[PDB]
Amino acid sequence: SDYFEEVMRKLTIEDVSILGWLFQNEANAVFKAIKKSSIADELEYSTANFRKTLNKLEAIHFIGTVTGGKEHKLYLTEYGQQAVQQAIHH
Amino acid sequence: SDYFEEVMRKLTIEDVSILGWLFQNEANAVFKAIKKSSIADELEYSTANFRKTLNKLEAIHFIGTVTGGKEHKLYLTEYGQQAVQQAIHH
Repeated sequence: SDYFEEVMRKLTIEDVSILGWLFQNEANAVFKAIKKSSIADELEYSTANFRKTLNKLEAIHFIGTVTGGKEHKLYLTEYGQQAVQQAIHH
Repeated sequence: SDYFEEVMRKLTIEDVSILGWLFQNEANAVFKAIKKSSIADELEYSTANFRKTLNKLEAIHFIGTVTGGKEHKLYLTEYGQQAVQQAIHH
């Protein structure tokens, strides 16, 4: 919480954009996960920029990745979800 | 703390190795910072492996980077330092 809000405070705009989107798309559990592409093609970003974001966001354990074949899908974790009800709303 | 220990629990061996080294080298403030190379050349790792580590460790705000010219130097943050007195010792 001290530490969590530290992480909160260091969020880039890329970071929030993604999070808020996943959220608005309700992607908050494995079965509710979404393919990266679907999000990419909604947000005009670069690649190494959009890939650096996902690398961070996952690293700080704010999102979950579902693998297998096809393309990768993404959900908000517990903590990821906090981040959004906090940043976006209050 | 709930969240912090979450991040704690997800630590790789790369992750701890670096941290513990910095710590054993007392690199816990900007002036006490250490060049990457000095650590690299003490730990037989890859590059994209050793680079992925530093990218994470910084992303989760457990280490600090000092820029400028020359090579980059690294210190443990507040949180980074907790991680070590916790993991390594108890």
